[PDB]
This record gives sequence, C-alpha cells and structure tokens, in this order.
Amino acid sequence: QPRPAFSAIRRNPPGNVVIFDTVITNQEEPYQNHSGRFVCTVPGYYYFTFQVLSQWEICLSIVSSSRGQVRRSLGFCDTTNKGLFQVVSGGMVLQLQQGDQVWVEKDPKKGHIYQGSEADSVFSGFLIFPS
Amino acid sequence: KFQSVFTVTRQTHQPPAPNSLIRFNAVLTNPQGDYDTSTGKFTCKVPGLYYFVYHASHTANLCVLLYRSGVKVVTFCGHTSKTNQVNSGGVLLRLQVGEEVWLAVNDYYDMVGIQGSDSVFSGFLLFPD
Amino acid sequence: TQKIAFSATRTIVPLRRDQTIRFDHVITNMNNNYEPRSGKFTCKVPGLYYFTYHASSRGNLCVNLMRGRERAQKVVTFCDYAYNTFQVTTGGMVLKLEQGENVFLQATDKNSLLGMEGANSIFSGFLLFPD
Ligand SMILES: CC(=O)N[C@@H]1[C@@H](O)[C@H](O)[C@@H](CO)O[C@H]1O
Ligand SMILES: OC[C@H]1O[C@@H](O)C[C@@H]1O
Ligand SMILES: [Ca+2]
Repeated sequence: QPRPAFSAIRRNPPGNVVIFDTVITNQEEPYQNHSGRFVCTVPGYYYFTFQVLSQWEICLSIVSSSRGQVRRSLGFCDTTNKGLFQVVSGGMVLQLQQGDQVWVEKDPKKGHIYQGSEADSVFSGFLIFPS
Repeated sequence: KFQSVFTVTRQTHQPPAPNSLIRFNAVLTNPQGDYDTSTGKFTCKVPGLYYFVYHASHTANLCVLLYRSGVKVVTFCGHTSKTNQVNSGGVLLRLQVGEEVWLAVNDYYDMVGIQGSDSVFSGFLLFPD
Repeated sequence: TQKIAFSATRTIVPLRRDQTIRFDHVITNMNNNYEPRSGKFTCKVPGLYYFTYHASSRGNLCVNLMRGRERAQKVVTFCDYAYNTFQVTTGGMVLKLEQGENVFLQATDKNSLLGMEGANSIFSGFLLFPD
C-alpha cells in the first residue's frame, strides 16, 4: 500500500529551481533533495504546498512536468520588501501520471529566500488518492 | 464518484464586492463538480472528513471568512499597503450530504494580486463516512 | 479504518518563551488524539501525519513546531514579522510519528499571537497513512 509523502527544508541549499536540501520526511522516497524535484510513482491526486521565508521580494510557483515538458502554473508572492521576515505560501491539488515531476520555482527578478538558522522554509506534498 | 477533490482559482483583476461570497471562476481540478463555479459554493456529495485551505493574494487589506452551512467557521486577515502578500487559512470539517462550504470577504475585500500572484481554494475528502 | 483529524482555535493571555501554545476551542477532534487542555496532539496510531496552522498576529511572531515523548525538540521554527500592522501566517509539516509521540506549537520571545472572532489562530492535523 503506497504512502507517498514528504517535507523538506532549506539548510545548506545549492538556477530558478528552489532546492530544499534537508529532508524531514520522505516516505517512499519520491522527493530528491539534490534537485528539489518530487517524482510521481503512484498516479493520482496529490496535494503540494510551500511556506517560504523572505525578507525582500519573492515570487514562487509550483510547477510540474509531463514527459519532460514543463507545465507552468499559478504564482504566489510577497513583495513587502522591508527587510523583515515574511512567509509566502501557496498550494494546490495536482493530478499526476507516473514519471511526472513537481517542484518549486522562483521568479528570477524576485527570488530572495532567507538563509540562516533563525527560521525555516518548507516544501511538502502527499498523495490524496490514487487514480 | 466516491472521492472528492478540487482546486479552483479566481482569475480576474477585479476584487470581490465588499461583504460578499468570493467566487472562484476557474478550475485547476474539480472531477466530481463538488465546487460550483457559477454559485461559488462547495456542496458535499460524499459525507466525511474534509480539509479546506486557501491562499489569496492581495495588495490592500483582506479578510477571508470560511462558512459552513450558513455559519462563520474561521476568519483570517492580512493588512498591506500597495505591496503584495498572501492571506492563508484552512480547517478540517466533518460534513453531511448537502452541506455547503464557501469563502467570503468583509469590509476588507482586496484580492488584487500583482503579476504572478494568484488566489486559490482547495478542498478534499480524507475520510469518507 | 483509522479516522484521525483535529482542528482547534485559540481564544485565549500573553505567551511566555518555551510555553506550549494552547488551542482551547475544538472544531474537529476525530479519534480524540488532540487535547485542548494541553494544546498537544498525542499519537496513538503510528504513521504519517500532516500538521498545519494559521496564526493571526499584530507584530513579530516565531513559533517552534515540536515533536517528542517527554522532552520534545523543535523540528522547525516559523517566523513572520509585522511592523505596526496585522498579519496572518502559516506553517506545515509532514511527520512520521510513533506511539506516544506528541506534536505541538511552542512560543518564543516573538509572541504576537491573536485568537478572536474575526482574527483567528488555528492548529490542525490529520493522519495520512497508518504504519
Ligand atoms: C545520501 C543521502 O541521502 N544524504 C544526502 C546528503 O548526502 C546530501 O548532502 C543532501 C543534499 O543536500 O541530501 C541528503 O539526503
Ligand atoms: O464576483 C467576482 C467573481 O465571480 C466569479 O464568477 C469569478 C470572480 O472571481
Ligand atoms: Ca508578516
């Protein structure tokens, strides 16, 4: 019985793909901490969400691929731009096929993500139901 | 037929009317038609435990209220001047067949996101009963 | 057929550093694994869970998401700052839990947290997969 579910955070992260390098949970290991990409094994409906810390301007999007082809989607921004912590958040259900990938991408013009130990940024996903 | 899931989005540059139900006019996924884009309401077909969650972009004050069968369940507010932020909220509810769920605004009604900042509402059945 | 899910709001006193944040008003508590008296979820059914909160605030807020069975430890800290304004912030995490492990939110020196009709704070969690 499949149990695909993950959460990953930023600690020592290494382009426009936001890599969450530190794994908290990764049941069935669908998430790749080296690339920031979730890989679908079990086709079905999944929920994905992020809560990412910025101090300046940030725009993020949950994006997917099918057969390697990129599928652009909605974005979520915080542009308060005052140097204080702000958490930008977003999420959606995606129906995925086997081999589809899902990741978080930043706007190359609005991409500030906090780096440090004071607080955290997270990317999570889980299967809602197969097929 | 036996599951329930949706993600809907508000695709328009014009905000809701003050003190009104928020209509999400566009569908990312809605296989059972449980969210009705013409009324702006979710109506329960399969009874059980649901998760509801939203992320709404705004460039002026916004409060989002979640209603269940005519009763206000939760309210979350974010205040901003000119710049863009995301107001989020969510709750788990055990629903009976025919129950309606929707989002509304009060006097703080702004949903005018900047380019690349959108508004979404999702719901799904986790435990059927 | 393990149906485990809770949502509770806070209607309560200025929080102290290291204090457990109590969400006293229960909306949902299927299987009664959340305790509104303590503010803690205690795992009875080992498995994968998703935890999430939304906090209303009028100033700087940082919260620790805690896991443990007598001496809990923070998994992550979420901070969201606000200067002379009102905000709502959010955080979430997929966690593997074993029998007896608790999950809860813990206060810091950054303690601006509102819980009222019209500006709610909520803590929720649900079972994804037992095991
Ligand atoms: C072998 C393994 O799974 N551990 C890796 C670690 O080597 C690497 O430094 C990190 C990438 O940031 O991702 C971890 O999951
Ligand atoms: O009143 C505005 C709303 O109505 C809906 O049809 C779509 C839009 O977001
Ligand atoms: Ca803030």
